[PDB]
Amino acid sequence: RHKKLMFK
Amino acid sequence: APHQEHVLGEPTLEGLAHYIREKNVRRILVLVGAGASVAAGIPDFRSPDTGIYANLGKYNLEDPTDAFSLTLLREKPEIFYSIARELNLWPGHFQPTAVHHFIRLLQDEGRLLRCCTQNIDGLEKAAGVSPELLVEAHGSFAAAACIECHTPFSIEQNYLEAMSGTVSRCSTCGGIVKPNVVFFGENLPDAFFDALHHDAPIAELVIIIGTSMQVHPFALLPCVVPKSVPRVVMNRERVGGLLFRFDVCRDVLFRGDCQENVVTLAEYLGLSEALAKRMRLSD
Ligand SMILES: [Zn+2]
Repeated sequence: RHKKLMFK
Repeated sequence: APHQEHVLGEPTLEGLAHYIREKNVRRILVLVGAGASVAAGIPDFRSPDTGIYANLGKYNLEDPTDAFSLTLLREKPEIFYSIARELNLWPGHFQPTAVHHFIRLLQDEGRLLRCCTQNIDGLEKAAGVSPELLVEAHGSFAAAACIECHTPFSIEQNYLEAMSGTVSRCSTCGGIVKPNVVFFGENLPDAFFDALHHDAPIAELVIIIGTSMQVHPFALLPCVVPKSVPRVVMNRERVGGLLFRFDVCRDVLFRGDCQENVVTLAEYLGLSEALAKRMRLSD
């Protein structure tokens, strides 16, 4: 489980 | 080339419907993103003649997606609240599309394993996809809560405050309240992890409509289904990089309007009357 993210 | 023989036989909407019927496919995982709801009239962040885009300008963001950042919300809540006022995502404004009604039909046919949506528009729910079968992986505007202590807040109060220019505040800690949209940096709901660990590994078919693959962990869903099951992508863009090959040949990309493609799929599935009937009944 990890939090909502995006690679920027 | 033999190594290109497709798991679907013919990698077409016709072949897909045949495959579903001939193999009696009952465990269909449907994933849904922003492309599915364009036809409902949802304002695209990225479109220059929208009201939503005009707003974002003054603030100057290295991405419309920073409006959904938890750290920007704590710092300058006026920014997300200003976007919330313009998107009109409160339930009961937008109506479900042909894609949304289709998923409801899959459920009523006993073929839906789970519907997992990254949209925050509540349209799957508006189309009658049941609670046990629907995962709103990024929440929606249906309920609200404090971001500091997680205490629920009246959505009706939050709506009235937001739409009149007021940032809502927790009556326990003075924290900032927002609708229960999952922001960048927040936890996804449990039901997302249920779907990832328990549904996707047993899918017989995955149909991925209008999604990006660039928001995580949501984008893992189609990566964890069995290596042999068909993965159908309906999108206006060639998405997924090298994770998709449009190990057996099992991926297909259907370009064009996902609303039209679902209607065609429905025809071949023998569901065209049920779909036209849902579509009239609420447009
Ligand atoms: Zn609080």
